[PDB]
Amino acid sequence: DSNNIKYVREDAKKMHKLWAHIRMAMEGSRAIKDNAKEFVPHPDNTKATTPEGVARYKAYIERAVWYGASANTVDGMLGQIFARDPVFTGPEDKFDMLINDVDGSGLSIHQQARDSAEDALSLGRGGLFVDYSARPYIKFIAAEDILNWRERWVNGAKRTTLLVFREESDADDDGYQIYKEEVWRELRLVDGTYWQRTWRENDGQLYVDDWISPTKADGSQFDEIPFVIFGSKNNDPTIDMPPMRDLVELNIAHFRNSADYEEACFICGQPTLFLSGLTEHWVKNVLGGAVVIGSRDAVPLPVNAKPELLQAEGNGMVKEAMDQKERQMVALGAKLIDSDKTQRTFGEASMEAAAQNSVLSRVSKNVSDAYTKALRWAAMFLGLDEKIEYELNSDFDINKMSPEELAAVISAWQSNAISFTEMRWQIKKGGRAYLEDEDMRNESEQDDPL
Amino acid sequence: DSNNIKYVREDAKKMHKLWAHIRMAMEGSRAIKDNAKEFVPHPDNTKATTPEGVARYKAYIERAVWYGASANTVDGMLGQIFARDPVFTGPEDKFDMLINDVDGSGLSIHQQARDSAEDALSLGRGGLFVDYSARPYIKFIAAEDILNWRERWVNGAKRTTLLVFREESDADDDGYQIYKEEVWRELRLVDGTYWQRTWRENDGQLYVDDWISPTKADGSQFDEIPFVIFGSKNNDPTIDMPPMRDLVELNIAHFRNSADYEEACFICGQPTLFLSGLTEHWVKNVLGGAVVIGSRDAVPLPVNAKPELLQAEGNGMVKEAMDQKERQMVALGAKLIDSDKTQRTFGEASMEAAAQNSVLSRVSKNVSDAYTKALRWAAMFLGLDEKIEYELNSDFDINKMSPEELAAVISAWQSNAISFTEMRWQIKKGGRAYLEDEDMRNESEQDDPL
Amino acid sequence: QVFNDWAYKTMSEVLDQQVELFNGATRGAIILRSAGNTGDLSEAAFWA
Amino acid sequence: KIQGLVRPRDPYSNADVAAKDLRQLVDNTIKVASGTPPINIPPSMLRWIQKNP
Repeated sequence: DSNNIKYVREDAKKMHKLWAHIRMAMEGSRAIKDNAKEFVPHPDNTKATTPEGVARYKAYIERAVWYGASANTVDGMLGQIFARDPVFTGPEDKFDMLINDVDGSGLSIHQQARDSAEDALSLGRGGLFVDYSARPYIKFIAAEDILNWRERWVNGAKRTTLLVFREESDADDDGYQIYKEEVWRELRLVDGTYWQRTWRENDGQLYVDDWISPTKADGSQFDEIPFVIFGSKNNDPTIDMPPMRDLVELNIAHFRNSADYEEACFICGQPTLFLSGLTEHWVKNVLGGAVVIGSRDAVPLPVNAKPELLQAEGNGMVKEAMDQKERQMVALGAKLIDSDKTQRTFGEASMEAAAQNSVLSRVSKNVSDAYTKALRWAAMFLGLDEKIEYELNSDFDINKMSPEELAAVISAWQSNAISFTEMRWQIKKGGRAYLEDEDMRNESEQDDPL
Repeated sequence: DSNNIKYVREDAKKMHKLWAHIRMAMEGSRAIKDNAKEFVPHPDNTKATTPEGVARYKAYIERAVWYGASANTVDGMLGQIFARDPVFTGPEDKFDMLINDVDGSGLSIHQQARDSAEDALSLGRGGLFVDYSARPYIKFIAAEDILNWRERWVNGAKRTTLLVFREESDADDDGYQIYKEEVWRELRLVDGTYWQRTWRENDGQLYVDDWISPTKADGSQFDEIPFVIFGSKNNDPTIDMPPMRDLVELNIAHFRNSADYEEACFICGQPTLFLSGLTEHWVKNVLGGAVVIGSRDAVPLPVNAKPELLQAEGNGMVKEAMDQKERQMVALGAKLIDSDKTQRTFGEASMEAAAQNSVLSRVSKNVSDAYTKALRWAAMFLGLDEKIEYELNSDFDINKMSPEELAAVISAWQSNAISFTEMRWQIKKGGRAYLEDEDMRNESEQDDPL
Repeated sequence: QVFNDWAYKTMSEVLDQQVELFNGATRGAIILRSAGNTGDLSEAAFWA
Repeated sequence: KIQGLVRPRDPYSNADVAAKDLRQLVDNTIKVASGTPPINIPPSMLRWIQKNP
């Protein structure tokens, strides 16, 4: 109550820490080192209280190495899902405005879908908002910017009644605004009618705009809020666990083991003479506090003296732990590294292909469904056809089609089992065509050169 | 920590540090050896205080070896992207003035596209500017030149109302005295109109010109700012993440380990006699402060003497650390080495190609879209056709096309599946033709030469 | 949402007094509506 | 900056000229640490009135 617009749901607040961890793993190594106190425990906190202790801790962290497997994993997932371009079903010239500048920024719909897929793969949450200005726009809401939602059953129907998200912008002014201007959008559903208003702050004040009920091209307002929360699991507001939690914690464990290993390498990695059976009389007499060790110089020692070059040997247990964690990272199925030494047999991998591509297929289907819903709502704004679809590239492991594959596709087209558009989509999918189907049609209807 | 609490976090001031690190990594061993301190912390600050300590630090650094894997990485990455040349769609006899010299300097559009792709690959940000001078010019603006920008949502659309970038030029006075005059361009979008002005600082004072509205050939001013920012992530004004941060970390860590290893090799790599159980009386009697070690002469020793050629033994833990960091660098997916030992079954490389070419395809798409926008804006300036496309190479790991592939593409073109221009593009892409299709037709109207 | 659900062994003695005495169980004599309100009082005025 | 970088010379004479060194200067950026006194925000007071912590 009391109009607490900036409120955040408790479950989302609980998940915010893990979201920050995943985002910081996405950041790189500087974010991890700048926040290393919460990842790598101090070898002894008694020193950490002291200033020489914090200096030692900073030296310990700074020498460490961030392997950064999670970011490469996410890049690989986005490259696999977003190969070629998502196919659009239905009239195009009427929807060209949405395809070209999806939110009026000039950013194409494909790039926004790519960002949505990346955010639904890394931390498994996002949002697509459709607002009417004339032109409708499709927004992308970051997973951290959804603040509140509700699920009240009306006549036993799962409905999203309340929905508050944070909109970020720099106000177009004259003076240099070092501050960020924060805009809160409130979306509500009352008796099957969609209402929205905007909260804006200034000088600590809060402004509330009048309720406005946007209407379709014909009218009739709405019965549902035009907002979808896409995620890895399903397109529901309920929190979906991020797919990258285990890989990120594996990276953290490998990072701390790497810190320990780098400390060992810095300290005991160099050979040391370690003269034994030596008396200071001999040292001050002949050694003179200096040893010349090159092959051009030979140093004498007294009776019962044994020089012992001592340095830590390889294949240690910290190295074994680091390599074990790298192997586990690979095992979890992330497209994280390419191991040139290890070999894989063709054909056998075609059985586990469906297993590895599980998260990829789930995210592709979820993002395609969310974009279909958004485009249907935009059509409702514009009064266009509803039976249109936006399907991501659901066929993974893309590669060039061999001559045999191309001949098979063509022969399938000769029979009345593949549509000409489907043939063109397959040919482009194999990287053998770039011109549009209608363009080549018009170019080839003319008589052959001969 | 609560991200809902206000924070401002977008400006190049955030990213100069890592951008500069990327730049000096791209420069090579000169910059890295030169700016050694931030990469290689001193072995001990207590030693570092003494002048002999700083002499020891230079002896330690000058011996190091910079692997320079990142420069070779971006080289291979750009090579894969810019194999053959990008394909231009639309009229050519009208757009020849833009293809031949994109910025009016004799620099073709393909070379500026290559520079833009290199910038997007290295630090993940670049910009394109189109300004009518008469002839419109597509300029390339570096990541450091883009100074300020703001985003304010207008009528439900995210619009980049303001953008400021530095314009670097060299002053040519009556003499050859090297100066550098800076120009600042403010691109402003007020009430759905495009406006610009120039700030000039001559001898310290900021002269300001008057606002102007570059208007299209037909008129009607504009509705968007002819400036597009591109990066590895997407075509958004927000800062995109450099694609080579973890790789540069790995290279720096390998550099410091190489410094340690080379210092060890210089010191303890030479075998040493380590004469034991020796008395100075015997030395001055027979040895006389000199040893003849060649196989022609022997050296006598007293009782209980054990000569010991001692030197550091190979496969040390620093050696292993360097090897593991090299394998980690190649593991992340960078085309940074070509090891002759590793064998790979053909076909599984095609399985992993989609993930391995993630960032490559992302950069290719982003630069293609940016240049499509730039060419469309130049067409608006010249009042020319709008349906023009310019896409880079989208198929990677390119190689000469096989005779079977040649027969397949020829047979497909004989059917109504591949357009003549598409077949010529494919065959040129395979290293089997060099002349343009139109000249081929002009040679091919007449009968068989026989 | 609970970290651990209650098993057969975890038959903690719930209570010894029947406490389902609200609305329908009590024919609306004791109601248990839900309505948040500020302050330490919530007074209403009606005509005498 | 070297002060006597440019010197007069006499081609006809032949005299020694003192050598010069290269000095460097070190800038500095000090780190200042700020904080916040502990602020009591118990939820009971914010719940007694209809409000949220």
